[PDB]
Amino acid sequence: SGFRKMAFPSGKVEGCMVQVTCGTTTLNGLWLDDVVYCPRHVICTSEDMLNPNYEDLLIRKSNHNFLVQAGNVQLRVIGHSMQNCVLKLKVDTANPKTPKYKFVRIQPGQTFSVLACYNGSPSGVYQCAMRPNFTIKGSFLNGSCGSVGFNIDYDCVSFCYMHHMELPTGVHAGTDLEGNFYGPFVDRQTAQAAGTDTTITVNVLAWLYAAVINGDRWFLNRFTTTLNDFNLVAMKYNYEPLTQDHVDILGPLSAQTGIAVLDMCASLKELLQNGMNGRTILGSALLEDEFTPFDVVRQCSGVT
Amino acid sequence: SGFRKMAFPSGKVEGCMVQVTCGTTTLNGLWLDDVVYCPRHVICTSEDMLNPNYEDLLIRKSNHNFLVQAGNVQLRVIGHSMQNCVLKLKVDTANPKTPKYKFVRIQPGQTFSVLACYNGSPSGVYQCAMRPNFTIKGSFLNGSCGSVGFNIDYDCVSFCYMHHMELPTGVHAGTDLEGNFYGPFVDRQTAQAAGTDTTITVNVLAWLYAAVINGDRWFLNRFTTTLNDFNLVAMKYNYEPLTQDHVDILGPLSAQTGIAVLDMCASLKELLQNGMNGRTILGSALLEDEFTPFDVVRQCSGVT
Ligand SMILES: Cc1ccncc1NC(=O)Cc1cc(Cl)cc(O[C@@H]2CC(=O)N2)c1
Ligand SMILES: Cc1ccncc1NC(=O)Cc1cc(Cl)cc(O[C@@H]2CC(=O)N2)c1
Repeated sequence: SGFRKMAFPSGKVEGCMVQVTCGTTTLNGLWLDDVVYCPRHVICTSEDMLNPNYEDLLIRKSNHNFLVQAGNVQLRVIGHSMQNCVLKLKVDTANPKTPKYKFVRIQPGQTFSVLACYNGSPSGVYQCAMRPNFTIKGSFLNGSCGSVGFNIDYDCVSFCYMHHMELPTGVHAGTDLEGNFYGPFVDRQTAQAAGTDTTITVNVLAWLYAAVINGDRWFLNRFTTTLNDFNLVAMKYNYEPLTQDHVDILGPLSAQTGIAVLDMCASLKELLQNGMNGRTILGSALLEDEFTPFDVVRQCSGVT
Repeated sequence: SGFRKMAFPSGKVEGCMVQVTCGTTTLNGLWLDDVVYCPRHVICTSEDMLNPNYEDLLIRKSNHNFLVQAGNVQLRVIGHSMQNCVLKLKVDTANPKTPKYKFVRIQPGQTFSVLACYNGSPSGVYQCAMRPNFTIKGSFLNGSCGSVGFNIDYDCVSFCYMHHMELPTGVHAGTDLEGNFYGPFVDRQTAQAAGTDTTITVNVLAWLYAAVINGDRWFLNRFTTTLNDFNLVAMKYNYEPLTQDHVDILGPLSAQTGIAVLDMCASLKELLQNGMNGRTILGSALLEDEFTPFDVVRQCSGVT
């Protein structure tokens, strides 16, 4: 029993973190096989960030200008290329610590662990969700660019995020490992605003199932609702519309607790309309939406 | 910017997790040098847990009855001894992955990362605090016994916790790596209750400093207070009495924000007396007490 915002063990990812320096700028790179991936804004000076032409900027750069350092050893760069917003630095040595890996583009609402790094050194690990507005509410400072987001399936690490920038709102934006930004963000120091961030309804419900499994049942009521009636309430509170696919994904949790999804929706409806009344759920005074139904099942069953 | 319940990177600890089996029971062990540490209740059957005499139970056990497995390889046990509530199984092979390590007994209010494990395999990592009542609000299931709590100082891992049991209240209890339980708990399946759990005032204040550093300043008021006046309020709300040592430890955070500790105490006083009024602080609707002043400084500065 107990329910925590749990991250994946970070060891397989620590063994991939490297430091990439280009002139004055130092950020993190991800070393898998003989390639180091990092944000392409490593080649920019503070003046270049206002309106960078990365193709022109990369032309004034050669393999020897990219300093890659893994621990205390220098990696020799034999190739460089830009793929969307990431630079791929081909090095002469394959990472002996490269785990089984995949590059995946995650969906909004899905979760992942972040290994925050500075100077190619991991400082901490936390669990995040890709927000419906394609931002992440992370914890990153200057130097954290190149820090990655990932998931682990037994021995396979799926890299899903690379940190590039913080918006003036304090939320974070970045790319998949192919350099494509999540959301409308561009790697340029210009006013960029994150759209309306909605609450991931299927995740809140999964967390309400986690609460029931862990003894917190005060919010369970004698009511039920329908998908349409619940969604009228969800829209009012800027919650993602619940679909039959979401009801389906909640299925295993509904089967374990014996509480129909629409019955849980009715509890959520009353919690939205009436608030918590000073009460808590899993030690939280607000509705948590950063646990997918998969995270709940795996934490509440014990998947290693 | 951004503030998350961040855990230490777990790689150095994953390289130490092993599986210890004794008859029917399987739990986790910690392999450092040629010694595997695990909870001594691994030798108990379900009938033994009601009133175990570990000295007598250990006498019916020989080195060959303790199955230690690191990954897919079996470790040969050449010695066994009980040190308080932990068994130390001397193996013939030193862990080639043993990091620089220390065994420390942490103080209540201090934080640490937990690497939850099952069958010697890490499943997740989260940040915890040793509660003033010496319990931890963790996330552990059956098989998680032997999972450890730790801190990292650059390259040195300080092991501070080994998970042993869950209380009927859903909170967790365990020992330091010398087998001494934190709190009055005994490793016996008998009704054990955790005393009153108070809020770690110095940690809430440190988190209020983290909030100010990250833009959340709504709670800052035009008032001040004294240590004695604040502590009258803290006692009412089951908060730890704030001492001059706590004021001292808050010093670097007070210097960064330019907000005197007693001014922050006055904001906390009003938040305790009036609540949040539907507002949030660092995305939380309640006062968070699981970040020490050290955690705040290190997260808000970027210590790797
Ligand atoms: C300092 C820090 C803290 C946490 N995480 C990241 C950083 N770094 C940056 O954000 C630097 C940067 C890189 C790019 Cl590619 C674009 C930038 O401008 C965006 C546009 C907008 O809004 N801000 C800024
Ligand atoms: C099942 C599980 C889930 C999470 N973490 C741990 C466990 N395991 C246990 O708790 C087994 C156990 C070991 C001991 Cl040494 C004493 C025990 O009785 C205490 C006394 C009281 O209260 N409960 C029970």
